[PDB]
Amino acid sequence: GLENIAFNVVKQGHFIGVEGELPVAVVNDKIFTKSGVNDICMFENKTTLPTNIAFELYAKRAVRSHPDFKLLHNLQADICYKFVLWDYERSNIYGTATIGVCKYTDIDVNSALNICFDIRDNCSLEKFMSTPNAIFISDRKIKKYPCMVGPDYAYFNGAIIRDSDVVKQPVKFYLYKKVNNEFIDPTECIYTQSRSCSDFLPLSDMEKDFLSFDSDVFIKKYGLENYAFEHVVYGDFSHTTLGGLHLLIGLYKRQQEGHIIMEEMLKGSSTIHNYFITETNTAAFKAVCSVIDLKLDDFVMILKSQDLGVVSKVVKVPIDLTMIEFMLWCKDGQVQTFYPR
Amino acid sequence: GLENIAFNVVKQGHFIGVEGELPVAVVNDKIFTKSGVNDICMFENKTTLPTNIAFELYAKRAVRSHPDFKLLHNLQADICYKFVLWDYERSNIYGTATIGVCKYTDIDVNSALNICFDIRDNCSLEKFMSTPNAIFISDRKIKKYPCMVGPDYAYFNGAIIRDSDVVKQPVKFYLYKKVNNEFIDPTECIYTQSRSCSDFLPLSDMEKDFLSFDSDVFIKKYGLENYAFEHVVYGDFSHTTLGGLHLLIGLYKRQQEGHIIMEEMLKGSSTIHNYFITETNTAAFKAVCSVIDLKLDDFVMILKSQDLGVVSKVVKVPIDLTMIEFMLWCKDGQVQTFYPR
Amino acid sequence: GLENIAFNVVKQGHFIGVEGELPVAVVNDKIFTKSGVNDICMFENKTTLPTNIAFELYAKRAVRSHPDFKLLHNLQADICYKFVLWDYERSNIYGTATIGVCKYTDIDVNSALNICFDIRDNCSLEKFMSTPNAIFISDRKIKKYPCMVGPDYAYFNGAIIRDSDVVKQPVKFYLYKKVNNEFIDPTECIYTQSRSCSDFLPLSDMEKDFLSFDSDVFIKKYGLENYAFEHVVYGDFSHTTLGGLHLLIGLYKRQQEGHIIMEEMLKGSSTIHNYFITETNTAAFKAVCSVIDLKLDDFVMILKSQDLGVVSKVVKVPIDLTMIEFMLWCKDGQVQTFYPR
Amino acid sequence: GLENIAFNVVKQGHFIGVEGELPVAVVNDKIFTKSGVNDICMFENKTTLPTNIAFELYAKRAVRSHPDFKLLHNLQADICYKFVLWDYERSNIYGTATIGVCKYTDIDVNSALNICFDIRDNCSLEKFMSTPNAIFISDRKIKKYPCMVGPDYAYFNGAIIRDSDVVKQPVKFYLYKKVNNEFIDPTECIYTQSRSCSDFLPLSDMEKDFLSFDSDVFIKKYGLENYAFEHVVYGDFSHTTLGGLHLLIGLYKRQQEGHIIMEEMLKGSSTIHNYFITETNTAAFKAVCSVIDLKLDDFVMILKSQDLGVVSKVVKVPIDLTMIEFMLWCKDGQVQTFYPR
Amino acid sequence: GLENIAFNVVKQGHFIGVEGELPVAVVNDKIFTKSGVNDICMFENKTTLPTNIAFELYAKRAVRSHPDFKLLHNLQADICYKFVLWDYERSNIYGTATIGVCKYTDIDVNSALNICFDIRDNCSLEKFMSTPNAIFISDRKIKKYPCMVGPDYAYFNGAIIRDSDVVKQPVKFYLYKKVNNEFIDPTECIYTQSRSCSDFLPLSDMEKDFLSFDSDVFIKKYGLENYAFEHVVYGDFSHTTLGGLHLLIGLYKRQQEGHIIMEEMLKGSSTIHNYFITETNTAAFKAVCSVIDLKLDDFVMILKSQDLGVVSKVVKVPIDLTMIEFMLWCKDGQVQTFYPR
Amino acid sequence: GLENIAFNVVKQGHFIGVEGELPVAVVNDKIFTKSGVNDICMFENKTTLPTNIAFELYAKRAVRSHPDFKLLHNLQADICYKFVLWDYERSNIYGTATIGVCKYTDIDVNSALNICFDIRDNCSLEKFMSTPNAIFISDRKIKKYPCMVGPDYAYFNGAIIRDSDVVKQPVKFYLYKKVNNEFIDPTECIYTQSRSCSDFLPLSDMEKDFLSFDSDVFIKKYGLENYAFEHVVYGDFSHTTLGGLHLLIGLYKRQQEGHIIMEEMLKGSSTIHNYFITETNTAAFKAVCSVIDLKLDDFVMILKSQDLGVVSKVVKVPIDLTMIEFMLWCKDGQVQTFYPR
Repeated sequence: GLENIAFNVVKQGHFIGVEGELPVAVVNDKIFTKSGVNDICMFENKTTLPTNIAFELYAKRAVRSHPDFKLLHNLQADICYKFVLWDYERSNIYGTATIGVCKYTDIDVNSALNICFDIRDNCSLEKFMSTPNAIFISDRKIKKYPCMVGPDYAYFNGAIIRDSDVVKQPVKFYLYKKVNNEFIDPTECIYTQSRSCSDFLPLSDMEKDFLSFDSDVFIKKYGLENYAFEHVVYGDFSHTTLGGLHLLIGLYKRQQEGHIIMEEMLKGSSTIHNYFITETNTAAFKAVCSVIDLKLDDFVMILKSQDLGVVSKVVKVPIDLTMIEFMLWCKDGQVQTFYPR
Repeated sequence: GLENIAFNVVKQGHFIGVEGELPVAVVNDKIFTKSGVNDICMFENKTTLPTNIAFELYAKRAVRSHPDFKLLHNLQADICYKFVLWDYERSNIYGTATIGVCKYTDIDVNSALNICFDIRDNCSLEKFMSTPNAIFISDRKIKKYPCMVGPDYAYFNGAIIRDSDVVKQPVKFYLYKKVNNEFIDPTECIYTQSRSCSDFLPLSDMEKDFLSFDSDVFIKKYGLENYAFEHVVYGDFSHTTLGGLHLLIGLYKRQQEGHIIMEEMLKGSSTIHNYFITETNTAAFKAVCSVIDLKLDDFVMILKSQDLGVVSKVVKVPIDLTMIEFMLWCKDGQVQTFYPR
Repeated sequence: GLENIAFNVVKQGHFIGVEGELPVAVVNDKIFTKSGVNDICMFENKTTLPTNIAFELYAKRAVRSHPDFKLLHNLQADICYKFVLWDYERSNIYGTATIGVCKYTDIDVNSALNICFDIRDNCSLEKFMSTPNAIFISDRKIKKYPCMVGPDYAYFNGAIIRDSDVVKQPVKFYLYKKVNNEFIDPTECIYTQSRSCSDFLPLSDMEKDFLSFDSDVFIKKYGLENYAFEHVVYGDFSHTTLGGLHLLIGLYKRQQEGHIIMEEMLKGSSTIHNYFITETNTAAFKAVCSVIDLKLDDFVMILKSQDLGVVSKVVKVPIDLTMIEFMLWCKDGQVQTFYPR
Repeated sequence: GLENIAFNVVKQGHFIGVEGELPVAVVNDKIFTKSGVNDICMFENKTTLPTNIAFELYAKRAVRSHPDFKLLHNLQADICYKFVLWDYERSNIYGTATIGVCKYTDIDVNSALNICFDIRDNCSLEKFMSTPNAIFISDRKIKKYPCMVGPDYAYFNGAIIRDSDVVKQPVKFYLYKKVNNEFIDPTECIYTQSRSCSDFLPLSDMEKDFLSFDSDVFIKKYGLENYAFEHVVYGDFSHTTLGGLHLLIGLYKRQQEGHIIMEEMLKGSSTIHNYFITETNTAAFKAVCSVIDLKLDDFVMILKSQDLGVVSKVVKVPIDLTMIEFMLWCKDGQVQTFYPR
Repeated sequence: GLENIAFNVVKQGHFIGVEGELPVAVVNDKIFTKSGVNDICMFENKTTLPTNIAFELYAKRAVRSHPDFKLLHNLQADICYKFVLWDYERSNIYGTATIGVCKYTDIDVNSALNICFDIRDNCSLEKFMSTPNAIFISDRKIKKYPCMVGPDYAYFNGAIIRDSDVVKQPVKFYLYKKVNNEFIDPTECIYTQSRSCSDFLPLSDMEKDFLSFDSDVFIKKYGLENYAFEHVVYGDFSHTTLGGLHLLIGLYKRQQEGHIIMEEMLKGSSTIHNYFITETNTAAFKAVCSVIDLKLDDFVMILKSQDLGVVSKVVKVPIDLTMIEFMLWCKDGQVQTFYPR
Repeated sequence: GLENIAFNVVKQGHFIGVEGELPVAVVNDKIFTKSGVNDICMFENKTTLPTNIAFELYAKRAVRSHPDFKLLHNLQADICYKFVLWDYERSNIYGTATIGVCKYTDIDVNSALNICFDIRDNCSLEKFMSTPNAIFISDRKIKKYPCMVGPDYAYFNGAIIRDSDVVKQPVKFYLYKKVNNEFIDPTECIYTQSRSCSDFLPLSDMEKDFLSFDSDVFIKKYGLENYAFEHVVYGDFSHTTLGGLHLLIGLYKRQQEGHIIMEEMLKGSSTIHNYFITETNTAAFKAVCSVIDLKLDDFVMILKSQDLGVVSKVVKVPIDLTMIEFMLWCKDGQVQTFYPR
């Protein structure tokens, strides 16, 4: 129980099933332990769950790499099988109920929910394979079955981790989803990159050039005259309502100049983020600026696929294992704007 | 540990060291446990201690009779040795630290406080014998050391329990105190009786007559004409400020007539109790009406020991193992008033 | 200051400005004080105010009789001048702001609310006289200004107190109201009686007979054959929805037979009370049973004033210093039902 | 929405879908509403749920009779369909999730739990008919399916309600269970009676005699000489540990003599209740005294069915729709003791 | 209500009167919403107001530019008319009551308070013009009336915004204050600049030189030999008590060197801030270092107006629409020190 | 009391015994004060102590330099005499009880605890000299008595402060510890340096070279070939478990390259810290990486004292006034690894 989980956390960094106790006060949203003559705060509840339970779930993070939470949400994963994923930005669990982790939150392994199974847990593959409605995460292709191949990054202990020769946790995942004992077989999709304004590195020569070039030079170099990059990507700050700015790399490049404030009402990994943004020289502002983190070469691809001869169209692009809708507006053979709905 | 304590409480009624776990939530001031499909509340913290600890001390409460708290307080007992005492009216523990009971609240035995030891704990006698400043409680005379002999009642699981041939927990306690490794010699002493307005039973013929007789018939039967019983005991409710009423039997008799509201600002076993009393016919009230529950015969004895000559006098009485002081005001060879301070 | 207030409450029963300090903890909704070796709870916040403030207003409560809250509410008294009134059922104060009582909740006297002043506070009369929109309460007629004369009862320290030669706080209040520096002229008025199912005493011969007589014997003794007393007063518990029962004496009589459960959603002194009532033999229930506690004679008088000709009618009655409306439904020259709205 | 729910509760007694808003504060465990110049408390959360939600489920409580909770628990009812059941003793709901009642706590109907459906909800029958694992409650036999017929009482708005010609909610429930889309065949069964020490009414001639007769006169009237009624039913309070007392009528009879303190660690409707009991003359106590409230005639029937030959035996009895086990210890052709486990 | 405000915030960035609901838990100081399968924290109360209300007020920020809060405080603005201002540093409202914004906090528009009206709200100008005691904020001069012209900056969504050709919110405000239906006409004042140690840009050539020059060169360049700039502006760190340092630009220049820790006990926009400062090389420290953010050319002006022939004088300067007092000490024709009282 | 402490804090920066009050709300974990028309947050409880008390203790920080908390912990200081030390990282007191500081937490000056006395308090030297079990902190040597000389740094108002010609608080302390009226006389020890990854400056030429050189050059320059510096100090990130990295300067140099995340479960000054570390390129990770902040020349000294001819040894080094144990593993005349247990 509680004292034992506190011991594990202090001694072994997290829950490992070791034995031993520490004294523990549970005080509103906080967990304290008596170390020597001092009471020391081990935990601070940002959950809707009883402070002692949240702390348990935390201590019982799964400490391995996995797909970013947005992907799981888009696959409609409800709950995990015999493990629990900690979202560090939120300081909470993915979901609210659990299976074979914590008695208080455990629910019977049943069963209309989309259960998420991971190959690194003992015989979860066999279990997944017997389960009507489920998701499977695997570091390796499984036979022949239809498979959503993951992107070139993954989530590990709070950080985003990029695929490469030297990585010691798995980054490239193979995802499987069965709906009524039948495997799902979606159309290939593009991926967002889970970068932020604190942690942004470019991924192509286009992105490198974008972050360093004058806007007029960049546009001219890549034949983007007709694609409204100044409104849509670079963003427009001369007006009372702040214009465009729907691609992250543009938001990143902009904030790095020091004159931007943003709030995000609904925080956490997601295919689309919405910001409440103010430019602090012009006072240009927008209450909902919807932004997406596509690789810029990828974003450009999508635009150049558009029929510019049509005034208004709902564009529908497979991303992060769903369909994302953009509005596209055009006039006189040019993009006026392009944004997420 | 927490869930093990929950298991003992549910399965065994209190803590007895049996093995087992139940799932537990700690939610602010409360403790819940999963039982079938429900979350049931098992505890309501009224302590200044962390809910999970207050619950543990509760479960570890000592299930045995003991001298009433006010005696412990008056012998200046600071803490108990290897047990803990639950006060059911307050829903708290006697004191705040503990010894050999709960790791979080245990202080080291060594210090110069008055530690209270009990014969029912193996080896506490001998420990008490090798401790300079301490209190000892026992069901039996120990050799011939100087001994305070307690009253004909004791506290058990929230109730007052009276001495008799049928009682199966001890009620007569032999109480020892040491200071500088030297026993204190008892001052012979009167005892308050720990009754209340809900649980009150007369203890002598005088007390019985008191509860049933017209006031004029009683005063004259017992020769109290010069002792202001009307004011002091019966109470005077004819004035804007409630007169007298300093003896509990008089307060009980009174309020059982249904026309009294009381408010006790500071609750708990005590030789003196202070009430904020109002009478609902006359609107007579007193913010601080000090009240002692003496055997009425004993209260009468004290008054008849006193010089009705002196106008004013602090009278010193040995009661409940301390000295208790009253003011006595007189005029023309009679008592005007008599009250504690 | 906090610890000084604690000192007054403990030593003096309430706040009277005496000097002294006690140690105090503020723990969520509670106040504790060190006393000997224990932490004793002195207060339980049931307010929307910070615990330490709610405790202060409590201690500063005015210890005197006053008109019952529903009268203050019906004269639209927003705040009190240099005193504060404790409601013991709610364990809160009347209103939310204060004047000249506690620095944290004091608003400036100047504003256009109805300030309630009291004769027992030095200089409040004259202040009331130089204030345009206000209410004045006093124990005595003031010269000959237009005056509402209160009922034969009042509130004191949580109790209802009845007028008599023995009462030592005032009960008969003379109540003044000013609007635009102009006195309002009283409408003669009936008064509800502030009784309840725990504390209920008959007030007339009719009320006594009511509580003891078979229903058929009473209806006929007082000529109520055409007034549906069975439905309206006695109550009908033969149907799935509890019929009638709109007068408190009828509800009291009923529930004292032991087969009634009530739930009052919104508690506190009020001319009308709404109950969620269930009868435990018949399972008859009504989610909203509106109830007035009129002297039964007064309720009878009103009915006998009415035209049994009209099928439906909103009847307007001056009560408790406001206008109170009832529906009266009739059929074939008799009352079907009669209730407040 | 919150303020609309507040409006229904205040104006309509509970939630019925009427339109309107009231201002509401959510303060820790409490709900307040502005009414005139005051903040009135409308709710006290005793749940593990967010205060504003607990309040909603409360307001949406189903206002109708139903089988007592312990029956639902014993049929293993996990959740209700399109209604929610309030437990007034606990001030909580039956279970923790909900279906078609509150958006925050609604889970999808699809899953393999036992969903409890009710005839009084339009279309619940047919839904129950197309659901594999479920429980059905109704006021009327449904065709001829296998049917458990409930007892002569039921729960309504906090009370126990008895069958009779005058009852205006149903009391006799016909109860169905399906597992694998297959009805379960009822085992004939005895019922506990859901009485308590505050609300207890005898149900047979034997029960009446029991409550009034000297013990020796009763034992002999009903031929119980070989059945240890003294120990088992009357209770033995002569020893340090309270002997027997396993039947509620015996506990009631006893405690109404005023010399008993009980503490129930785990509260709520249940076929077996466990008490921590103390007798205040003899100080006899038992931390875990298991108690069943059977019709006394039924308890007698069971004992007279048993072999007084065997020294020890687990006896299995169908009660409250489950199997209930007792130990029966015998010696020299008589009962020593008999208790639940 | 609450669910609708949550919807607005998620969908539209803030409250805009749109329609729709989201499920919402209110859990102590936090607001969560159910998004997909996760509970997501939308709000964290740093207010004294009920968590649901604070969140309402927030969602109902006025999202436009306005004068910094210090100016409103100095004008003694009590409350705002039909809008509410969010202080982002504090995470609270300006004030505690509201008008025409939130039912729970709304108070009648009356009325001894200094009500603050803004021209961008419909007919607030007409309202202000009819109101006895009020403040008016306007982006344009209003006729002829005496007018406090604002500084060259303003507060917008958490940031300070400087006046210029390109600004899209109003920065230059014209402020009006009536006290008894009479317009106030103060002496021209100077302004503080609302800069901090995180966000500091200079505003003159003097300030540029100050941030980059050796101290001896700067003083010599501007003839400040006799004005104690080393003590007063640069600050002195060689002594046990930390010397001078009362001008922000000096505090800024100093901290930027990396060896300064500061606490501020009473946070928020203000004409004078007080810091608890420690220099981490010398351990020089001061418990109350009072600092003011005057434009340095402005600060210098003030000093050079002083009669240096006088030992001690209370200097009185109009700033931020009040009078600020400085102590000035001189000896031998030089400033020893200059600081705020 | 509380209002006075609030006044002191606002007016004078901290508690100084001055007189005056401010209004104050105590609201859960927060303290607010009414300043003008706003409620302003003065305090946020991270303690286990009642919010009003924690705030008192804080306001009553001792505002002077002192030895880092790790040293006091290693000397087993229990409590301080007439002062209280604030740990700013934790936002808590050293310890939980107090002496002559705050009535609520004050315990009698007695007495088996190791009481800590400081020379800067009046006659604490005389008191210490009369006390059986105690610690003494002094800015100067006291006669002849055995003395632990402090390191070349100290803790002051939240920062670490280095000894030097210019320091105005004492940095070099002389520490004394008596156990039974007998002075303790330990073997000279080495010291850790209380640096962090936020605040790190080197202290020798070796440390300067370490922070700037290629690893192969540094090792070659200092003849560290046989001491496994690459594993132990620089750390190894090519493996699934993150290798070595037990010296802070190595952790510092590493994190400064931008690819490291760390959690610390048990925060606060300590001789050994444990981190939960992830390298964000390789995903190399360790759940408990134990780190020590020795001066690198000092760490090297210790290694070069080791017999490399032995496979496994518990090395025992006097540090920070205790003994710290390291594991040392060797093979083929080389260190494989060296770490704290």
